[PDB]
Amino acid sequence: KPNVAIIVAALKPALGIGYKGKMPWRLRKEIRYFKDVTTRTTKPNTRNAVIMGRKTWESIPQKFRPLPDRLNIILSRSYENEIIDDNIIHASSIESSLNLVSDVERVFIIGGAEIYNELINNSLVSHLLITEIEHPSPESIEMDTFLKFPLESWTKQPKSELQKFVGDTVLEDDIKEGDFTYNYTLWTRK
Ligand SMILES: NC(=O)C1=CN([C@@H]2O[C@H](COP(=O)(O)OP(=O)(O)OC[C@H]3O[C@@H](n4cnc5c(N)ncnc54)[C@H](OP(=O)(O)O)[C@@H]3O)[C@@H](O)[C@H]2O)C=CC1
Ligand SMILES: COc1cc(-c2ccc(C)cc2)cc([C@@H](C)C#Cc2c(C)nc(N)nc2N)c1
Repeated sequence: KPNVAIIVAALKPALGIGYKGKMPWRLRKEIRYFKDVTTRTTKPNTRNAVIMGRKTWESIPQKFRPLPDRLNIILSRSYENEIIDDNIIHASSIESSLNLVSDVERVFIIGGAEIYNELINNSLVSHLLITEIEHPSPESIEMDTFLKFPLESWTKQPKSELQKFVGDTVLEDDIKEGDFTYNYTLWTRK
């Protein structure tokens, strides 16, 4: 079984990720980081998979779906475990989707809230790619959906380990867009 990882961007310290079905920020560089990391592979003729909840899939703009160069896995409790096309798979669970995929190097859980909060405690998930976002006044930002992540049982890895994981991908420190400041982090289980 290939390595599964959670990729998310959240605002400290309450780890908020959204407000009424949409993200409370537009971080141009973070968006680019998300695309490169979930797309790049190390071995030839392989591709990564992106697993998401049905609601997240529907929120993605028509021309951006499915996410290009990646296998899109959409999760719903009403779906049968079946391959829709070359890039789209419907599944009722992550373990069921892993049995249908082929030539998949890395798997990335990309949201949303219900998906994160109920897969963070799944043994299949071994890595957390959290983009920690800081703001002068976090409470000033409208938020209603948060992450229920027990980071207590996780360990913040050194930047060098994240660099190894992302390869030649540029990792900048304290990226400042507007009033937001963020960093890319890698987490592993205790
Ligand atoms: N900052 C970030 O990195 C990101 C933030 N977000 C935020 O997340 C929010 C949306 O989250 P949310 O509304 O929870 O949407 P989700 O993507 O989590 O959709 C939830 C749906 O997924 C399906 N599902 C949930 N759990 C399971 C399971 N265990 N097995 C199979 N299917 C399951 C269900 O589909 P069904 O009802 O059909 O059975 C459910 O309705 C937005 O506000 C957005 O801003 C999202 C992505 C990234
Ligand atoms: C609301 O419509 C959306 C659009 C995109 C999207 C579409 C195209 C491109 C090039 C980049 C992102 C992604 C999303 C969701 C799936 C996400 C995300 C996510 C992020 C942006 N960063 C990090 N770090 N983790 C994530 N899961 C929703």
